[PDB]
Amino acid sequence: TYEYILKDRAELGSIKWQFMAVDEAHRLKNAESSLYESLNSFKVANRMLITGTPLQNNIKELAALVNFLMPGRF
DNA sequence: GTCCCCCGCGTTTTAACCGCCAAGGGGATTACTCCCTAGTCTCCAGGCACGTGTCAGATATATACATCGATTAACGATGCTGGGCATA
Repeated sequence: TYEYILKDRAELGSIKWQFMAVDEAHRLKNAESSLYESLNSFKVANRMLITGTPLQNNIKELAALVNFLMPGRF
């Protein structure tokens, strides 16, 4: 659950992970999120978001999604 | 010396907090002009100090009137008392 991520950010951060799944990943809408840089610490190799979030409402999220999957790329 | 209103403690119930994102009111900046102020001059009449003045109150004050308080001179009636007059 999304609660539990943040309540125990630390223990998962240490153990290695290389594959990520998330449900209804329109959460990462703003680039100022708490789970937005919470997820970045979890040593990871590949990610996988899966939601139908429309990506023209704001250009922020369109960019946020691109920045989050690939840190660096417009 | 008595009684019952707080503390400690287990469990049940609400809402504080954190995270996230949105949206617009209102505060912050800037530019221009124009009213309102300090600064400066002259003047006096406003203001300060004081002598002069008749009117509120307050205090007797000479003069007069009314009412007794008390005293003294005067008047009505004696009471033994003293100084003499008719009878045992």
